[PDB]
Amino acid sequence: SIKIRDFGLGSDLISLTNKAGVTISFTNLGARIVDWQKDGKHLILGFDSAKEYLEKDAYPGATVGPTAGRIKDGLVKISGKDYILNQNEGPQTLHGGEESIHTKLWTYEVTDLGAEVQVKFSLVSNDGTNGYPGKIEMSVTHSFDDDNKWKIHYEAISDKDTVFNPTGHVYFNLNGDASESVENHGLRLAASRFVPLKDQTEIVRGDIVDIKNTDLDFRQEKQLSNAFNSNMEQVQLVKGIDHPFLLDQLGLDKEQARLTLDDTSISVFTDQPSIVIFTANFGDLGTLYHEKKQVHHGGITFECQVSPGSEQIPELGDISLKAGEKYQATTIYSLHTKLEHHHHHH
Amino acid sequence: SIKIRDFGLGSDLISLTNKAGVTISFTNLGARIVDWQKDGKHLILGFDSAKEYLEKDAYPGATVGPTAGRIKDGLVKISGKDYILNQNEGPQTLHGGEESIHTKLWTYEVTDLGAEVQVKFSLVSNDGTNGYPGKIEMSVTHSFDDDNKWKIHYEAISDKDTVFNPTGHVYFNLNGDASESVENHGLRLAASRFVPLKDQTEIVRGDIVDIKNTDLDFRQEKQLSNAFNSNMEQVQLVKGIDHPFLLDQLGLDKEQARLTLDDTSISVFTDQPSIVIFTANFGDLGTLYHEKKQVHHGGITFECQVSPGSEQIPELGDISLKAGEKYQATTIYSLHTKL
Ligand SMILES: C[C@H]1O[C@H](O)[C@H](O)[C@@H](O)[C@H]1O
Ligand SMILES: C[C@H]1O[C@H](O)[C@H](O)[C@@H](O)[C@H]1O
Ligand code: NA
Repeated sequence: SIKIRDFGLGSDLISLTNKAGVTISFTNLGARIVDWQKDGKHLILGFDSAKEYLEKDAYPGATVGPTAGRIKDGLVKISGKDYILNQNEGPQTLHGGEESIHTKLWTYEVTDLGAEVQVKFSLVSNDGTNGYPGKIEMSVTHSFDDDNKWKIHYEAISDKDTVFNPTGHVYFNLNGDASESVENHGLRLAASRFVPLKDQTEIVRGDIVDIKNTDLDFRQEKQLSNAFNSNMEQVQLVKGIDHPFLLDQLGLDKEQARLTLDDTSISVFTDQPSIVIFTANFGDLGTLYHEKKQVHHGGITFECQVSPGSEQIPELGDISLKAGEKYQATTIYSLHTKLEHHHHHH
Repeated sequence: SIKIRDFGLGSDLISLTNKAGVTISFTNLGARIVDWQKDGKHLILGFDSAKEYLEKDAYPGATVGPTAGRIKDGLVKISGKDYILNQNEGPQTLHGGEESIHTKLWTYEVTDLGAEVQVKFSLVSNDGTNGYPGKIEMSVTHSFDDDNKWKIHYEAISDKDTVFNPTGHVYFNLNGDASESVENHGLRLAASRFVPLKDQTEIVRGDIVDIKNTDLDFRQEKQLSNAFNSNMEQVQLVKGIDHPFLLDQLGLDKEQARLTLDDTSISVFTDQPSIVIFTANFGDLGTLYHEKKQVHHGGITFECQVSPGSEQIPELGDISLKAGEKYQATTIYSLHTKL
């Protein structure tokens, strides 16, 4: 079943329920996921109206770009030319600049396929918007099926050589309450290396470090508290995790990550090379989610994309997009029950 | 009463009916007027869904900008510096460039004041969008009241010196049917001069011309067919009217123009210095409105703004917007029915 209603300020809320009774909902403001529930419990963080996003925090669950992450000094090199993008975090360009795509109302069309329902959102980034050559015709399709898979498919074409590396910014919290830390969740992540940050500004340090056998090694499932309690420099720097992890094996076919709490697991699949994980290191900010004050570590993202810092570490990849060339990315979050035995106490 | 409904592609249709039973409707797609009707008759041109505007013609009823009109070679000088804007009509920048603000979904808020209802649309034009310095935070408030007055109030603030001169692009047709020419309407217009066009590219010619006592003099009510059957080179050039008229007296209290058909009249009020009038000179294009094929001259606009061409004829005015300055503009369309 598909239901639509106004969500505030002119945005709409699109709610889908699959054959299993799982419901998930999106909004065209930022081509964003708003909620995902199983048996009455929220699996992610979200607000109850469009205004909350604009007033409290506009990133949760949004589509961010054109480039996700921080670009040191807003500087990119496109076809031998240097371009300076909007700088909204000190001299850095963070998540595409100020008032980026996550803040716009995208147009959308819903396609009902029976076992799968697709919500395709569209937006055009005009040439020069925030410094980015364009125009860029973008589209994000969010779909949910009877197998409990929520898939995100990105597509884009530019009139000019530009850069493109968007991501989905959902925050999960299997406690179903923002005021509860995700330290009690188990995390499995197929990555042997990470990208350290230079300092508090969060630009990349310049090197790639192996994390096997450290507190950031999650190849084998472990509680998130292990990282949070860590005194490793990088953890202390950000007060949790806020880094890109380099996937060891690429391919949409492999389970790159798995987040579990009791009988519920979320599996992550993607065709991208890294996953930036940020664990809501907000301290005492206490943003209210459904009237609950969010706690430090009250959520975790899995931003699949090309790792930020490629400007400094070419080995990370190349996010350039040639004129006329079609960009595509696919990321999938799948819900499972009793995938494994996870019985712990904090 | 207020009624909000889905208009397609995620856009909304907001309809307002006043004490008089008159209905006016808008959509957030392009902060635009979609319909305006009395006793079941359409007063303006409009489509039935968002899709139509995108596939047929995105201008009707829209808020166009940041700069309305044509800019020669897409070139503007800002703080002594040359800036090239998006060129979407040959080398000109027309109505702000491609995929401009008329094609975007604006956010909005409705405010019910009882005798008056306001719909405030907002949008941010990022710095650099289509070549324009910014960011520009814009708001367009469309309001309707029990006196049958449809008002448009614009406001904007820019982070950087830029240019700004938007307009409302509603097309009127008192016939209530696009397949019928507006040649039968009578027009009055308080303007003694106009801005001639250079040629078919529609860029300005360079001069300002007195129209007193010509086929374009409407200081005294006259029927459109007059102008339409004129042999004035400028009329022949565009096959109708597609020109900026300079208002003789500025100020919002003065009725600047009046469009009449029988018992029904539309008065125009504005704080802008000029009115661009375009008589839907589409030839055989035949765009479909409500299933009716549009005819050449099947509509007329009253685009109030600073006249286009100021880049070549400074006397016309200056559309610059300095950083931090608040831009404001107001245009009113008032409906009257003779009893
Ligand atoms: C909003 C968040 O988005 C990402 O996860 C960044 O890496 C974090 O530092 C923060 O900017
Ligand atoms: C869409 C129309 O908008 C204005 O009225 C212009 O002057 C006309 O030439 C046409 O471009
Ligand atoms: Na809606």
